[PDB]
Amino acid sequence: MNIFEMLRIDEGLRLKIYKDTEGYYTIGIGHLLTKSPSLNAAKSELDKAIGRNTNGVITKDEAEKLFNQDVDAAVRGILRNAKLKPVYDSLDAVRRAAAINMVFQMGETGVAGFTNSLRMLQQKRWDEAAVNLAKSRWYNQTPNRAKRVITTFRTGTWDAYK
Ligand SMILES: CCOc1ccccc1O
Ligand SMILES: CCOc1ccccc1O
Repeated sequence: MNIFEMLRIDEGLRLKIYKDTEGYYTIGIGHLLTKSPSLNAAKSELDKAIGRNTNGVITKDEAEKLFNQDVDAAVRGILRNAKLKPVYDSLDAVRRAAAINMVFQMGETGVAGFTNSLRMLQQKRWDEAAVNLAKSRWYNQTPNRAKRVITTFRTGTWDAYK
């Protein structure tokens, strides 16, 4: 298991435009196109991302290319964030993957709400962190995914991903 396999499980793979759990146009492996309710606006973003007129469909290779970019961007974003970087650097590699997963799903804006969890994670108070993480809109709206990510933070193992 690694961050690519983990996110592939959590995000799935779809080669045509679809709406994610929040109702936003998405393609591939969790590649958010736009929060606009306009399908045309999403098709434009897709074409811009792929570099051709796609008509709302992409190949597996293209999906994977966007995915690699998205993962890279998530990590690079963490490292450029003065609040996230020190916590990220304090973690082992397994727990780092849990961190990347969260940023991938909700963005740096989304994880901004997690100040108290971040502190407990930097303190390595894993069970406390786990309890605090579940007290969230995130957990309530995507409980099964959140439980997997939380177990990963709690244990520093890949047990939740078999
Ligand atoms: C991972 C998303 O997969 C789908 C979404 C909407 C319709 C069919 C899908 O397989
Ligand atoms: C609760 C979110 O956890 C993290 C996110 C980004 C970097 C390090 C983290 O512990």
